[PDB]
Amino acid sequence: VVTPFSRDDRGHTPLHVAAVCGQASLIDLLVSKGAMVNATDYHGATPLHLACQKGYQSVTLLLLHYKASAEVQDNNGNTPLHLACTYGHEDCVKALVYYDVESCRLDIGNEKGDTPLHIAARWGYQGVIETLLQNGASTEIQNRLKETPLKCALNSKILSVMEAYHLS
Amino acid sequence: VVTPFSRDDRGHTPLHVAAVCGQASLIDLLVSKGAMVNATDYHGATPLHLACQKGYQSVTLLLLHYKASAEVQDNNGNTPLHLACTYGHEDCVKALVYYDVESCRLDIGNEKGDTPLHIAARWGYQGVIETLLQNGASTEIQNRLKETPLKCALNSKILSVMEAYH
Amino acid sequence: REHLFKVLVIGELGVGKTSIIKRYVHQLFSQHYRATIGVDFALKVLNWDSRTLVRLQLWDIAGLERFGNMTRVYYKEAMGAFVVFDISRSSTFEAVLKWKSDLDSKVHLPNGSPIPAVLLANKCDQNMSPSQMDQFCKEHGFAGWFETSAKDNINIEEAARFLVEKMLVNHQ
Amino acid sequence: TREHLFKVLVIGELGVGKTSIIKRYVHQLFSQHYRATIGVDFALKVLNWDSRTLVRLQLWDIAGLERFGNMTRVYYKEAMGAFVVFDISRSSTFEAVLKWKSDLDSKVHLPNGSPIPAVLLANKCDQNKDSSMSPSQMDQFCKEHGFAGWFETSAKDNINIEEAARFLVEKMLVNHQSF
Ligand SMILES: Nc1nc2c(ncn2[C@@H]2O[C@H](COP(=O)(O)OP(=O)(O)CP(=O)(O)O)[C@@H](O)[C@H]2O)c(=O)[nH]1
Ligand SMILES: Nc1nc2c(ncn2[C@@H]2O[C@H](COP(=O)(O)OP(=O)(O)CP(=O)(O)O)[C@@H](O)[C@H]2O)c(=O)[nH]1
Ligand SMILES: [Mg+2]
Ligand SMILES: [Mg+2]
Repeated sequence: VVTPFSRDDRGHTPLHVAAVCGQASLIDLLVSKGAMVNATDYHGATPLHLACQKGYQSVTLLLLHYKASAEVQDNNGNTPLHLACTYGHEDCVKALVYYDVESCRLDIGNEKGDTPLHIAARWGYQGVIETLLQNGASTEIQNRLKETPLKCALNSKILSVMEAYHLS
Repeated sequence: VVTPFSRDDRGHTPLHVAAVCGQASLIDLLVSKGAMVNATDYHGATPLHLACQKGYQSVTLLLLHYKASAEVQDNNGNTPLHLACTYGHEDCVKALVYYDVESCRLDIGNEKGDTPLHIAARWGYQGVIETLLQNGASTEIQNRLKETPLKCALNSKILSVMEAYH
Repeated sequence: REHLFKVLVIGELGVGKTSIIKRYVHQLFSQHYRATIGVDFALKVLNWDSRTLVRLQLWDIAGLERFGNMTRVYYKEAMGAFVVFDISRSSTFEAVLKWKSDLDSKVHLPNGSPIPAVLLANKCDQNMSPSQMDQFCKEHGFAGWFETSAKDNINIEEAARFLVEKMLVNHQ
Repeated sequence: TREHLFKVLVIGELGVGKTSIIKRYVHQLFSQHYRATIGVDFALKVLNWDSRTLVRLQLWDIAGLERFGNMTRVYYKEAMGAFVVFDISRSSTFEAVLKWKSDLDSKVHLPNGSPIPAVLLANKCDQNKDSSMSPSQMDQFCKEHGFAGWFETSAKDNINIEEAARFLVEKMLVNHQSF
C-alpha cells in the first residue's frame, strides 16, 4: 500500500506532490492513510504553500478542511497567504481569509517584514487588496525598510483604493 | 441533471470552469454528459488554454485524451502551447509536445509572429527551450518584427543553449 | 458581544446567488453573467443591538459545485443557508431539493438537528402561491421563504434578518 | 531510412530508479540526489537501428505515486511497450510490479488485442540482492505474468540499460509487422 511518510531529497512527501498536481482524490486518500498535513519540505514549504502558489482553490480548501495550518512559514518567512498574495490568486486568498471564523491573522510579517497587504500593494492586485482590507488588514504596520502598505502601493490608483478604507 | 452547454456572458462552459479549477473528475463527468471539448470562450480560449495557463498538467493531458485540439488560437493567436511557454509550465509544454506521437507543430505563429520557441527564449525558460529544441523547434523562423528565436533570447547563457543545437 | 455566522448560499447556475450577495454587501447589480468559479466569499457586518454585533461570512457556492465532490468541505460547520432558485426557470426550483438533500446529509447543527434554511425565489422582478410555498417549506425543512430581486433590491435585507434571527436562537 | 516512433511506458514504485534509468539512457547522467517526479515526465531517445532504419522512443516517465490516482488510463493509452521497474534493494517494490502489471494490461492492449510487450527491470543492481529470486525463478515469474523478459540494471554504473532498450525495441518492431 501507500507510504505517505515517504520523502525525497527535497523533503517532498506524496502529499506535497498531490498538492502541486491538484490531485484532490489523492489528497483524500493520503490523508486517510496517515499523511502529515503540515509536513514541511526542505525549504519550509507546506503542501498548502504549494496549493496557494499554484492557485488551486479546491486543494487549498481541502487541505484546510483536513486541518492544515495557514500560519506556517517557509525559509522566506512566508505563510501560504503571502504566497497567494504574491501571485495574485484572489480565489485562494479568500479561502484562507474566510475558512476559519477566527479568521487568518494578516499581521504576520515575512523575512522582509512584509505582511500580505504589503505584498498585495506591491504587485498591485486590487481584488486581493480589497478582500484583505475588508477583513481588517492594517494599513500602518511597517515593513523592515520602514515602509507601510500605502508606501508599497503600485500606482496612485491602488494607493487611493487603500486610502478609502484607512479613513473609515 | 447537468447542462454542459450552458454559457455565461464570457462564453464559459462548465468545462472551462472545471479546467481552470483543476477539477479533473468534473471534466470526466462533463465530457461524459456531452460537453464540447473545443468550446471557445469569448476571446477564443479553449479549456485546454485555461489548463495550459494555470499549468495543470493533469488536466491538460485529460483534455488531450478526450480529443482536445492543441492548434486552436485565441484572440492573440496563441495556441495552448504558446500559453504554456509564456508562463513557463514545462510539465504542460511536455504533455503537449509528447501527447501525440506524430508531432504537434512548433512553427505556429501568434499575432506577433512568435512561435513557442520565441516566447520561451524571451522569458528565458531553459527547460522549456530545451524540450522544444529536442523535438525539432526551428531556430531561424522569424517573428513579425523580423526577429529569430536567438535574437529573442534573454541572456548570453540562454543564447548559447540554443546555439548548441543549431 | 460579537457573533460570527458562516452562511451558505446555494442553488443552480445563473439563479442569482452572487448578485444577491453583491447587492446585500455592496449595493450593486450587474446584468452581466460571470459564472462563479468554485466558491466566492463575502463579509457582511451589522449592528443587531446596542449589545450585539453580528458578522456574516457569506459562502457563495457555484451551482456547478454540486456535481463535484467538494460540498462536504464547503458546508462544514455552517450556521445556516440560503437556498436560491430563479422564479423565471422552473427547472431551478426542482433543483432546490437536490441542494437541500446534499446540505442536510452533510451538515447538522451541534444539536444534530438540521441547520436553518431559507428558500429564496429570486428574480421576482420578472415573470406557486404563498400558501403552497408555506406547505413546501413546512414539508422540506425550510425555515421560511422570500421573493427577492437583487436587480431592484426586493426582500434581500428582510431575508438576511429572518435568518440571523433563527441562528441567534440556535446560539442558545 | 524508414522511421519508427514508439511510445514506451516506464512504470514502478517510488524511488525505484525510473527517472535515472531514462536520464542515463538519454543523457548519460546520474545523480544520487532523489527528486520525486511530479505526475509524468517525458524524454526522447533517437537511435540508429541500422543502415536502413531509424527509431525514436517517446519515454513516458510515470511517477510511482500515480498508480493511486486514476490517471493511468490516460498515460498508458496506445503504448507500444513498457519497462516495469523495481529496486533490487527493496523487496516491497517487487511485490508492487504485479499491481502495476495488472493496471497496465487491463488498460492497454495492442491493436491485436494481445497485451503489449513488457520488460521487467531489477534496478540498482550495483547494490545488494534483496528479493529472494534466482535467475531461473525470474524466468518462471516472467513466464507466468506475461513479461517478455527481465534484466538486472544499474543507472548508477550503466549496467544493462542499453541491452534492455534493444530487447524491447526488437519486440516492438516485430509487433509493427502484425498490423
Ligand atoms: N432581473 C433580475 N436579474 C437577475 C437578478 N439576480 C441576478 N440576475 C441576473 O441573472 C444572471 C445570473 O446571476 P448570478 O448572480 O451570476 O447567478 P449565480 O447563481 O451566482 C450563477 P453561478 O452559480 O454559476 O455563479 C446575471 O446576469 C444577473 O444579472 C434579479 O434579482 N433580477
Ligand atoms: N545505486 C543506484 N542508485 C540509483 C539507481 N537508480 C536510481 N538510484 C537512486 O535512487 C533514487 C531514486 O531514483 P529516481 O529515478 O528519482 O526514482 P523514480 O522511480 O523516478 C522515483 P519516482 O517515480 O517516485 O519519481 C535516487 O536517489 C537515485 O540516485 C541505480 O541504478 N543504482
Ligand atoms: Mg455566482
Ligand atoms: Mg522519477
